[PDB]
Amino acid sequence: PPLQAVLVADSFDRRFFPISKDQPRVLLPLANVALIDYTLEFLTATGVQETFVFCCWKAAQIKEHLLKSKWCRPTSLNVVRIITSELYRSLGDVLRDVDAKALVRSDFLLVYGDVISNINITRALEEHRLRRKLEKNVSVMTMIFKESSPSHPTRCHEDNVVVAVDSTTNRVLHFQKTQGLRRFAFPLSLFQGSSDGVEVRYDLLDCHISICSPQVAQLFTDNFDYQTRDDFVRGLLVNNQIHMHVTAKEYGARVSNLHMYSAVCADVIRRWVYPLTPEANFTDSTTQSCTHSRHNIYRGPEVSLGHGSILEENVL
Amino acid sequence: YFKSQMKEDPDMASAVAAIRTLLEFLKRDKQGLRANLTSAIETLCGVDSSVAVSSGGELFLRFISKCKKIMIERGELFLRRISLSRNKIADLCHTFIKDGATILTHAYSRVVLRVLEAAVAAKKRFSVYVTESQPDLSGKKMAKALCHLNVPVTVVLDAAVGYIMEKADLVIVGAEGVVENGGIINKIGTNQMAVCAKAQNKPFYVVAESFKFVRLFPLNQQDVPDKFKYHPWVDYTAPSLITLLFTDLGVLTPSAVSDELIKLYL
Repeated sequence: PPLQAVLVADSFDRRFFPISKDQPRVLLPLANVALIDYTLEFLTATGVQETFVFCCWKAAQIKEHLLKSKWCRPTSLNVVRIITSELYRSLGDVLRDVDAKALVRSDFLLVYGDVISNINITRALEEHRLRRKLEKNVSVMTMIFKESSPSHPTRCHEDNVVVAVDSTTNRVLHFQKTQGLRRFAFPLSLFQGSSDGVEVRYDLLDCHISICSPQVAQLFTDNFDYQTRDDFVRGLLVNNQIHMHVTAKEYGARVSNLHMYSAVCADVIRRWVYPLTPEANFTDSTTQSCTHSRHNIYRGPEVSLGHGSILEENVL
Repeated sequence: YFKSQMKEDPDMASAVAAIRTLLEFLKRDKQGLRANLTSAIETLCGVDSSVAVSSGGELFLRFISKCKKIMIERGELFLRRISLSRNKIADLCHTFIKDGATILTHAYSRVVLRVLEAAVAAKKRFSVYVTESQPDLSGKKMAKALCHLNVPVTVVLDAAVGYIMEKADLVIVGAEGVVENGGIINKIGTNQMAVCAKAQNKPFYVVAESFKFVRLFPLNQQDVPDKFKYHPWVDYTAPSLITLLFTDLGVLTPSAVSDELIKLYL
């Protein structure tokens, strides 16, 4: 079956609300390229053949921008469908709408509209399908993490989590945030109910990329109290299993606040998201052509650099 | 003779002046024309002793290979090709200069100046170092000409050639003649600067046209003809001290110009 994905363009939080009164968060330029363009490029490179885009507020701007993009061209391998509805208020609402519309028929990806990554999902999906078939549909979600250091600038305190997993088979047993928390606590069920790996990991970066199941939407619709994915993953492990995967050589992050936006932009400039680079021109736009020089210095057409100006480091 | 009164245009060189003088005096006849052309060439080089003038005169007379209708038509087209050769060389050579690079030059050269102006038109920033050219002050005049191009320039003495060598990024100079092996013939203060650049491993680039190809094979500084050196005003540079040569026939290596010289039938 062809691979499908669900894209949530509207960010229901108001973290970026000094400025969003004129433009949406997805249209905010990171390196002169829209975040939704980055997400679409990542989805196309990862192998998605059909993308569903859900727009709630300022839907007209996103719809008119998507048509001008290269992903809407007839000679494309990733069909993009734009769905607009003014009744959306949270991710749970869009998931219930997808469940009622029967849009998805197999395993699909659930990502936001401001996710910049170069992860190619070809082994995590394979093992997710293998463990779904072997146990006859007990795993419903396979969240994707990235190993990093707690002191990295890309690890914001508002998006720092600590989880406890099984060393033998990767499976998440506990999920909680660390916003304003000094002494974390873990339930005794893990230690007194099972064995063979109850290790706790505090070196995982939340990439906000997950591999979903067709029954995930039905579980979301059954309980009319789920709004975000964090609540769903916290409530599922209270009674279906949630597994996890870790990448070590790729990159992945989701822009949520100004600090993380700046960190992701700096990482992109320094070619940490290769091959997604400013000089690669993945958007296929004539006005975004650029040339790469020494010290990661990028210059476009008609720069008209003056005499005496010094570009000490990476400048776009 | 008549070459003196065509010196009203400083942009054009002496060899092209002799070429156009020969072209103008060609339409004065009243085979035996080869002897007349040879005598005219000899009288032309008797006033100015330059290898470039003699090579250009020979290449002009080479088109031989009433019935004068065919002969006259070649001169104007030839002059037009020499005129376009400078622009072609500048276009081929302006791509080798990078932003913030330092360029070292020996003396005045219209080809080097045109290449620099093309590079500046390509939105590039660079600095130029020019040797003062003590025998006849031409490096300072080249700096004065480059001054109004909004290009930072600085004149240095011919003695201080190896002192600023480490501060230069590349060396580009003109040539009054290209010998068969691959070397060049230029001003007196050229061979030692090339030796210093080779010792410092800096690139050495030469820009010249196709009418300066002379059929000489010198082995040392004393093998050049005595009539061309006249305190000598011309020396010889070994082909091993030249990195690349930019001509109107394309970019050529020092070992590849011999084939072009042979095919030119000069």
